[PDB]
Amino acid sequence: NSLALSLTADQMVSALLDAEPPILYSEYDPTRPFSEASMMGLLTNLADRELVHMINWAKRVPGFVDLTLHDQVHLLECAWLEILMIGLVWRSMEHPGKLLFAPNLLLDRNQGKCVEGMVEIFDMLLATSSRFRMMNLQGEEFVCLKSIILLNSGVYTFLEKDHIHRVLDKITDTLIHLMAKAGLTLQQQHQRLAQLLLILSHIRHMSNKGMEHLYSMKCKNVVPLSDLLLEMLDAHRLH
Amino acid sequence: NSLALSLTADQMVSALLDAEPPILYSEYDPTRPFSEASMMGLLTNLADRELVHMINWAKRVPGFVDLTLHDQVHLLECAWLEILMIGLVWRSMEHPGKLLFAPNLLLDRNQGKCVEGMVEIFDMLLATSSRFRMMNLQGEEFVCLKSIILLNSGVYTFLEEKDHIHRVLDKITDTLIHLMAKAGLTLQQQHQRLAQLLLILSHIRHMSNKGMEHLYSMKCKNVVPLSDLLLEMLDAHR
Amino acid sequence: HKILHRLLQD
Amino acid sequence: KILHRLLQD
Ligand SMILES: CC/C=C\c1cc2c(cc1O)CC[C@@H]1[C@@H]2CC[C@]2(C)[C@@H](O)CC[C@@H]12
Ligand SMILES: CC/C=C\c1cc2c(cc1O)CC[C@@H]1[C@@H]2CC[C@]2(C)[C@@H](O)CC[C@@H]12
Repeated sequence: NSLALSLTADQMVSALLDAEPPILYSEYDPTRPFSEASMMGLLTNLADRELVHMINWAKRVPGFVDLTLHDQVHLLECAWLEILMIGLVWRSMEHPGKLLFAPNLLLDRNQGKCVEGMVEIFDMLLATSSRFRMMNLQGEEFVCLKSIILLNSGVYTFLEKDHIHRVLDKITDTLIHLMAKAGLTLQQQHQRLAQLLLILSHIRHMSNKGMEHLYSMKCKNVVPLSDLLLEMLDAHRLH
Repeated sequence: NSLALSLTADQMVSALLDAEPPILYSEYDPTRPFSEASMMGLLTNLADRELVHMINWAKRVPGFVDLTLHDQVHLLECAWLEILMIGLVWRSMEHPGKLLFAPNLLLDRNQGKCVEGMVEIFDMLLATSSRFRMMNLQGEEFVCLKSIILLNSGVYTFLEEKDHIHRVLDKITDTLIHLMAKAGLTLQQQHQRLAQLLLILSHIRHMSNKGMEHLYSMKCKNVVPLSDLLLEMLDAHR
Repeated sequence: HKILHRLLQD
Repeated sequence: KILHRLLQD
């Protein structure tokens, strides 16, 4: 059985809100000029530290610790960059034109031009942040989407875990419950649920592009990646 | 303005089902066994032919011809391989373990090892196909999903016609749930099932991203010649 | 002058 | 596998 399947909507939200990882700082030294290598180093340094908090957060996602360790590994290996990206976009929501990687690392798109191939991904991330802003995405909806990404992105490459689908279904119930409570009409509710879920497809897209870009930086020796990052990259296969 | 915003749920389905492209045939010669270059030639020959039918299908997707020609181009550049794959997956739903590229080209998981790097993609396609079968995906839902991929996949990489696109995407959501209400689903099951169908589009997008990279590797290594349309279609992604 | 462009005009 | 280790720590 699973203490996730009998949680109420309000207990689901509450559980996921308290699991939230902290905001981390960049080790940014504002006394040297940015280079391609130095910015990539800042970016992957922070990513590596967020990864550790993500692993801790995933285990607090209702239902996640029910799974096997091998399934947990697959899931995080599949979704990690997507999860980093959705948090960033959410952090950046009320900073139009900017990406808040950290409170001491707020970058506009022109600063993204420092790394080659970067600005394209920055633009997609910024447009997603803008989309979240026009939709007026709420924190509670955000924690649900972020959890959906964790459970769903790797689920089809389990080569049937209906327990994963049970939990994903409960998060669906949870999102609609939050929309009902927010005063949305029945049709607005399903309309919004689609709008939010359709954005997950753009986040997958951004994740794949970013993974090809990260692989590319590794293969050109622009930046040394932590063994954890090297392992996360490896779970995916690129050229 | 438009007329696509004032279709009923039943007329939306009806329009979409009527806009469906034909099922095309391979020129496969079942007497000559495969090579990496023959199967691949066969796959991209069919793809090229499917592509010209897809363009005439999109034009029949309510709300689509309202877009600028530039916007129609970008949406099809973004979405084409996704649309191809969702089609393939749907075709193959009732052939467990096989990909029905054409009535006369039904390929086993193992035949995908004919092409290098191909089998991991075959597997993803087959697993998607399994998901469809498990959910008992209906033809009416399929045509909705396909339209949603057309309009959704490039919308964020663009006069706020993003809003018109979003308005018609809303009409297709209503259509989807109307089909679910019609099938006797409770409200809770309608909203759960809608979420299930839409989360698979995330996986379809994943497969297209990977397929584009594979297609690009075969382009570079000149294992197969690709049509002009395919080349340009592939160039849009870099 | 894209082929797609022409096909959509046609 | 670092991930595997981090997940049981
Ligand atoms: C830097 C803020 C902390 C984590 C974090 C990092 C990133 C992101 C979000 C983060 O929270 C989003 C984009 C990531 C980027 C890391 C480097 C990538 C993968 C580039 O090679 C391509 C895309 C880049
Ligand atoms: C022969 C089937 C007809 C159309 C069709 C073709 C394809 C697909 C679907 C079709 O309907 C989906 C997979 C496609 C494949 C074309 C070649 C690709 C892009 C490989 O380089 C990687 C993935 C391959």
